[PDB]
Formats: sequence, structure tokens, C-alpha cells
Amino acid sequence: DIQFVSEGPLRPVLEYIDLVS
Amino acid sequence: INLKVAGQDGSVVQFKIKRHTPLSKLMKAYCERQGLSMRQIRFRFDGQPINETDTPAQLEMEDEDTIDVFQQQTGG
Amino acid sequence: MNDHINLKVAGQDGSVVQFKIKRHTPLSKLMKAYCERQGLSMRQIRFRFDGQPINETDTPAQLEMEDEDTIDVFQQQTGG
Amino acid sequence: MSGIALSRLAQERRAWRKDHPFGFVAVPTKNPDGTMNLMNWECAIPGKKGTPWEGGLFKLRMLFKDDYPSSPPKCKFEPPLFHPNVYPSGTVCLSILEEDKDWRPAITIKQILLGIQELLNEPNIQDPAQAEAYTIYCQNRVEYEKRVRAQAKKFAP
Amino acid sequence: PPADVSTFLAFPSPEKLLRLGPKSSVLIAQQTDTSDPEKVVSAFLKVSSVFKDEATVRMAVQDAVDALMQKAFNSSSFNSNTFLTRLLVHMGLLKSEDKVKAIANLYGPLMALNHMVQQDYFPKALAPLLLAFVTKPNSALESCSFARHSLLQTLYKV
Repeated sequence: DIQFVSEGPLRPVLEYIDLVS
Repeated sequence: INLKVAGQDGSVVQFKIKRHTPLSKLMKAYCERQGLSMRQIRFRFDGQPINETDTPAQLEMEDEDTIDVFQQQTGG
Repeated sequence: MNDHINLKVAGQDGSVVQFKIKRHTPLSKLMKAYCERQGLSMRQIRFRFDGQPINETDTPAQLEMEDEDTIDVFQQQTGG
Repeated sequence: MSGIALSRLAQERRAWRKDHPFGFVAVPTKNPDGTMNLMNWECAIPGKKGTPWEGGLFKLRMLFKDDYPSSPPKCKFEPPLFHPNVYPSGTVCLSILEEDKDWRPAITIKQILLGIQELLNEPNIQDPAQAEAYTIYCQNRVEYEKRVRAQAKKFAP
Repeated sequence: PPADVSTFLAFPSPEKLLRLGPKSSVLIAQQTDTSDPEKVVSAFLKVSSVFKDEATVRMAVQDAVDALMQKAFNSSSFNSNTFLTRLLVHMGLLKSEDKVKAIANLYGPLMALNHMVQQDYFPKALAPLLLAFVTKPNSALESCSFARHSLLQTLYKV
């Protein structure tokens, strides 16, 4: 039996950094 | 166990499957989802071509390992 | 339009870090910020966009970068 | 009506900039008047880690026809690569790059470059495209190893 | 450009080759452009196509081959690798980007090759390539057993 779990990015954005300042 | 299917479109599909159920089922499932066929695509684990009759057991697969998808080809 | 855009840095290990930056800010700011994040030093790595090295004074505008462009970062060390 | 080809190529380019395989390069060229020429891409393929090609970055040109994506592009290494399945002209001979074989409109530029990368260390010796690489491969693997390693070193970034 | 020569190259036969006279070697060589390997190959296959074991025809074909090839190899610009590559293409032993139709009868070209590689003017660097593709499995070659194995024996000599 098969069951779907999840589908996401292979290389997700790990962190966001703001250089606008 | 859980097994990840790394595609060539930047996405990964994760499936849960028994330790002794052939990956033939996982294959036609992934294809069924991305609207792909199996003649056009091939699968590999840690670099080795996967046979449809293999289960996670004999290939010593563990929880959250990755299957890699590739477009069938040959030079000439 | 926006003063700023989003740029991503991808490493060999698949890691991705995303930066919000002004179109005319020298990219040295982004590279230093990435180094701080990963705890590395500037001389340890190189940044490339469209296969070309990024200089510290290069701005996103000068390199004609666009929103969501990805920069590839490479470590320079080698074993012997 | 070839504007179908240009619409798809701009779409390929768009996706490539946001998400492309690490170490790879694929940049449209520019006409004399500074505008983009989506019909001629300058590309580079990194050798796969764990192979004699490792560390090399191999320049390749991707030429598209007006009937693209019905037809595949022509892929030529510049300079021509020492490799069994690369014609003396530099043209890569791969099934996915042949309209009558394994090519199909859905194949992305990313897949093309990934395919050629796969070919590098997995040549088809039974159907060679050049004589030099075939001969050395079959008569002297030591020499073949040397040539590949040397070639990769010559084309390191 | 003598007509009897052009007539021979258009429709080769051992008879026409002989009837050209004792200058057939020099004549054929001059009528062919020895700067374009594609044409040197075509000339080589045309000449070698009328090969026969019989001594008179044999010498006429070998003398022509020698004349044709010495004029070509002595040209410092002539690319010997393009010649050999394209020769293998026309002989159907190697794929071609432009999809060339392979000749049918390889006995003559093989016997001619056998003679050529024994000559000093032949670039020794090409021999390993000939050996590889003459050795490589091919149905047309399997039908030319005696000629094939003879060429191979010659390529292994010393």
C-alpha cells in the first residue's frame, strides 16, 4: 500500500536576511 | 518507512511504504502524480539503477532516504 | 517599481539563503552577510552569477540581476 | 510564427535563473545590438563529483531551431571534447537530443545539461561518435584516464 | 582534365583503369584535389573498388593508391585524422553526423588499406585507430573475413 506524505522544495530557503537598512 | 523521491524539477515527493513492498508501486505512483511515464524515466539509489522488483529491504534502505529520478537516455 | 530585490545564495550542499537588497547596494554587503551567517571568511569562498565571478563593488543593477536570481557560492580549499 | 520558440525559451531562461543545478551555467548570447538572442545559449557543464571529470567545467553551445520545442537543440562543446560520443565537430550525440528518438517538447534545458553531464562518465562504446576517444578507451584505459583528467584540469574554473 | 580519367572515376572498372595506361597513377592523382580529405577518401574508394588479386590490376590499384596518398600526406595542411575518420564513415564502420550512405563492397578498400599501411608515407599514428575499427564487430566486415583478418595481421606486424 502507498500513501502520500508531502511535496516540497528540494532546496528550500533556510533563512531570510534583510540588507535594506 | 518514509522515502523521498528527488525529481529534476526542483521538488521532492515523499512516500511512506512497507519495508518489503516492491518499489514498482512507488514508481508508477510518482509517475502517476507528475503525469510521467516509466519508459521515459529511470530511478536510482545511491548511484545504482533500481529494479522494479526491489523493496527497501534488500537495498538496505532506511527511514527518509532518497530516490533520484532521471530522464532515460543513451549516447551514440 | 521596487528599490530592492530578493537574491538567493546556493551552496554545494543544497543550502539556500535569501537576501533582500537594494538594486544599487554593492554586493559586498551580501557576501559579508552570508559569511557571517555561515561563519566563514571572504577569502574562503567565491560567488558566481551566470558563471561569472562577482566583485565586491558589483551591484545587482550593474550585473543586470532580477528578482529571485540565485547566486552560486563555492569553497576554494582543496585537500592534498 | 516561430515566436512560440522564443516564448518558451524566455520561460526556460526565467526558470533557470531562479532554480538551476549547482555549478552549471546557461546564458543566452546577445546580438550585436545588445539584445538577447534566445536561439544561441552559451553553457557550461561541471564534471560530476566522484569521476575523472571532476573539477572540470566544460563549455557547450546550445543552438535552437525555430520549430523548437518540436525539435531538440544542437549541443556542441567548444572546443570539441575528447569523449567517445562527441563528434569531431563537438556535437553531442545523445538520444534525448534527437527528434526521432528520445526527445520530447517537455524536456527542459536543465534536463539537457544534466543528461550530457551523465553521458560524460557513462559513454556508449558500442556506438562511438569519434575515432580517437574510442580507440584509446578500448586499447589503453590508463591513457584514457590520463586524457580525461588532463582535459578536466585544462578546463577548470 | 582528360575525359577517360573522369569517365573512370564516374563509373570505375578494372578495365578502364588499365586502359588509362602506365601513367594512370599520376593522372588520377592530379585530377583529384588532395587538400580536401573528403575528396581524397572518395578517390581512394573509387580506385580501390576495382581491386583484383590478379597481379596487373593489383599493381595498378596499389600504384594509384600510393600516388593519390603521397600527394595528400606530403601537404603539411592535410589533416590525416579527418581522412581516416571519413574513410571509416564511408566504409560504414563509424557513425556520421551528416548520415553518410556506406558503400557495400569492402573487399577492395580493405585490400587497398592493407597495402597502404605497409608504406612509409602512411602516418603510423593512424594504425591504432584502423586496428580498433577493423576489429570492432560489424556485419559487413564479417562478410570479408579473409580480407579483414589479413589487414589485421598486417596491422599487428612486428
